[PDB]
Amino acid sequence: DTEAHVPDVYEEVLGVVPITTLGPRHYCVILDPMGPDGKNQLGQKRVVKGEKSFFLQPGERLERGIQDVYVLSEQQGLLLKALQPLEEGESEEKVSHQAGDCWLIRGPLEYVPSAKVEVVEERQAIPLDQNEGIYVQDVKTGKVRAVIGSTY
Amino acid sequence: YLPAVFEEVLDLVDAVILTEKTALHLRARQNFKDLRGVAHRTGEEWLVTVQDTEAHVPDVYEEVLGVVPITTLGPRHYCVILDPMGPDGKNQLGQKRVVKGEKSFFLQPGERLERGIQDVYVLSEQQGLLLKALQPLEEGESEEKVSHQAGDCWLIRGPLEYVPSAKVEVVEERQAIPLDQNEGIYVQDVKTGKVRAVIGSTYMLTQDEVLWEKELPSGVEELLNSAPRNKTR
Repeated sequence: DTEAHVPDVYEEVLGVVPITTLGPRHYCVILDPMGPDGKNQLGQKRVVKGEKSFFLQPGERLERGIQDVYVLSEQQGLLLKALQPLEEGESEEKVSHQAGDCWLIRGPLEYVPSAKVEVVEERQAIPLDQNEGIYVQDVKTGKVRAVIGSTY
Repeated sequence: YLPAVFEEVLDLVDAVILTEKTALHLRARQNFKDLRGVAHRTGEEWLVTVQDTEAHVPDVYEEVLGVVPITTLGPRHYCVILDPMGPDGKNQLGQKRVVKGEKSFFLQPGERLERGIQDVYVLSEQQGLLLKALQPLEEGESEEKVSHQAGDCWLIRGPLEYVPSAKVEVVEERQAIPLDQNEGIYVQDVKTGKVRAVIGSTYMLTQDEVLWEKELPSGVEELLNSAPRNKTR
């Protein structure tokens, strides 16, 4: 609009905001962002990622700032608890996670925790060969399986 | 210049020195048109080099922010430019563009190197680059043409050179292990758990392989006949 704005007599300068830039591996959780109406939707939080760079608009604030992107390998996971239901189109999985159903996302992918979901634990894989395993208690059904053989 | 009745003479501003080694990074204080005939806004930061004017006089409409030396990439070098412009001439912040191949450019206003000019990644037949794809869709990134997903650890090995794209990230070096026949390394394929005990030719761990410990029931001193055994091979 204007690269050199003179503080008008009708304007009081509250401050100058540096540009908040998200790297190619980064996301931020904007607390209280506007919608299209230009009005602060307080309480809400919008996860923004993808090499974007914006200005912290008046009223907006970052939840915990620019932290990192969640990166998991074949041996790494993200045990997530869906603090909001209806995770239908949130990611490519297309499975509609309900409110709070703990579900483990694993594999060669990258994750950005949406406002609905929340990370619980890291869930590092355990290496197991044949005639060796880990006593696993499926706490959803109790049954201890003692899975052996391949890694689990 | 004979001053007029009204001209209060200020300091004599000299033209800054612009060789191809350097570029003058300045910010315009206000709208104007430079000597070359380019409209500039009230704070747009741009670069003037030898290609436009080899000796630029700091204009009254311009404040000199500084002079930037040319950032040159050798034949074996790459740099990760944080916040580079696209074709629009507008700083695409957050992004990072890997630049290599004997190139030499100027750090444009707003741009910055991630960790500077480090080195190119060089791996021999016994060397690898265990990479984790922090972004999915590594389809046309290199000659392999295999579309690595987001974070699938994959090992690139062989007589090649690698430049880690913005999407991918290096994890470890993965030096090869020399093995002859009747000797090997206990390899646990952590993707499937199965310990294979690969012997014979030399073997070096793939994307999903870790040395697996082999415990003996105190029956080791009777087979060795001070130095602890390598209980992983």
